[PDB]
Amino acid sequence: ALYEDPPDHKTSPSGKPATLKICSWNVDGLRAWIKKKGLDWVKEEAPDILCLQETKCSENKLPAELQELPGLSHQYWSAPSDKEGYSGVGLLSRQCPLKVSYGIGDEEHDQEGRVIVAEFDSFVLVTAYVPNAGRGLVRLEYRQRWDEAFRKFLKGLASRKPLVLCGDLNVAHEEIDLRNPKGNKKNAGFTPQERQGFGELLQAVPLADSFRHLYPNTPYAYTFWTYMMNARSKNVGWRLDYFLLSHSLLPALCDSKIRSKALGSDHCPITLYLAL
DNA sequence: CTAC
DNA sequence: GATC
DNA sequence: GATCGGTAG
Ligand SMILES: [Mn+2]
Repeated sequence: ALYEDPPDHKTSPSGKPATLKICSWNVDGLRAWIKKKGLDWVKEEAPDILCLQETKCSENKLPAELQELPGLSHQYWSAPSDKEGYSGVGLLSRQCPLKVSYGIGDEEHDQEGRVIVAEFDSFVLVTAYVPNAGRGLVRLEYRQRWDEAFRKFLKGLASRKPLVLCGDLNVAHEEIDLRNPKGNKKNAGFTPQERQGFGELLQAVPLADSFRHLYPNTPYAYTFWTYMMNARSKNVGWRLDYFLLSHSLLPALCDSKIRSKALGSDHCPITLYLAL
């Protein structure tokens, strides 16, 4: 009895039906993901907005099937300035966004196509793919420089309008957010410095982890599973994909979902419901 | 190979 | 990174 | 931890 995602709750705390649906998903290779029929699932889940991480489509050529999407006509991308088939994000929307900007306004963090900010009417949606510290924590010191700058950026956005941050935030916040908590203290993605940075972002903006708010004690819930050692089969995974919301968006919160059965990548999709 |  |  | 160990560009 490890983990099975509860039925979608399509109503806010006050009783109103969810008016918006945002789906985020790290695909570990866009093309490879489509080949694995990743669209068939998205077209099925038919989100109002689609956010993707690790697109790795730095050939200026995005798949054809993408233009064969009526519900996500308005599409925005952001790839690295100098790195082939690496990182890369994307944001597809049903309705048209008031304004869409890239990066975090910091020249040393805007070089790897990791951030896409989409400003709407009632809020601002930021999808992101956080810089991984790597093996042997080679880039740990840099990640720390990223985190601060990042939360500082978002704090200035929320100050003006409600924020919804979705995406691979690359970090299991508290122990309940991964299988082996004790066996990874020193592994990339669960360092004290990273964990602390996540707590920072949350209390500074401020923001609220959607799922960990609705499901306070639910364990064994994850969004990542290494392809090695058949990890997904044993549910030996991490929860690195979040939907952080401004506090004022909490009464608008209908449900935060984990699409565990959905295939096509080492990560699974997460979906949010908002009654706006 | 490399970063994941 | 999960294992032993 | 010493080892063994999946990946899309
Ligand atoms: Mn990945």
